Amino acid sequence: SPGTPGSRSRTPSLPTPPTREPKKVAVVRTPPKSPSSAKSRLQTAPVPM
Amino acid sequence: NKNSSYFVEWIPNNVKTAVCDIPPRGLKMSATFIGNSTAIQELFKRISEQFTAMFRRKAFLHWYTGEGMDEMEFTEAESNMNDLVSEYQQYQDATADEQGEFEEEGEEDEA
Repeated sequence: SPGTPGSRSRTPSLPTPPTREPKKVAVVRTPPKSPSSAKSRLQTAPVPM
Repeated sequence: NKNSSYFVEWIPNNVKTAVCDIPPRGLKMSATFIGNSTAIQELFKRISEQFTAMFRRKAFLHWYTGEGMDEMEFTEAESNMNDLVSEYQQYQDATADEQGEFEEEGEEDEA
């Protein structure tokens, strides 16, 4: 950069902290283990004549 | 005679009586019932459901497979309980009558 004659100030400015990055983090992972069941029954008493 | 809607038509004279001369200490006289009614079916209708409510999510189950039983054992035991709901339901309102001679009409169908 152009400027004043003789010695000029010696300045670094690279910011240390990480930028935006791929860590979305909040995703569904483990629902509780859950099976549905249709169920059935059939009445079975003595049935003579 | 009064509670005719509470007894079962195909088991005549529904009583076993016993009678001891000797009362409790301090009692004049007393009675003790035993009854076997289809009306207790509520317990099994509720507990197989309160248990189903657990198996539908497998909730608390790891304390039980934690002693080495199988994940099948609890369905077996509910299913043993479901057939006992059919057991109370099959003597509910029951008849005992001739076969192939009849098929049922009621008095109206429409609500």
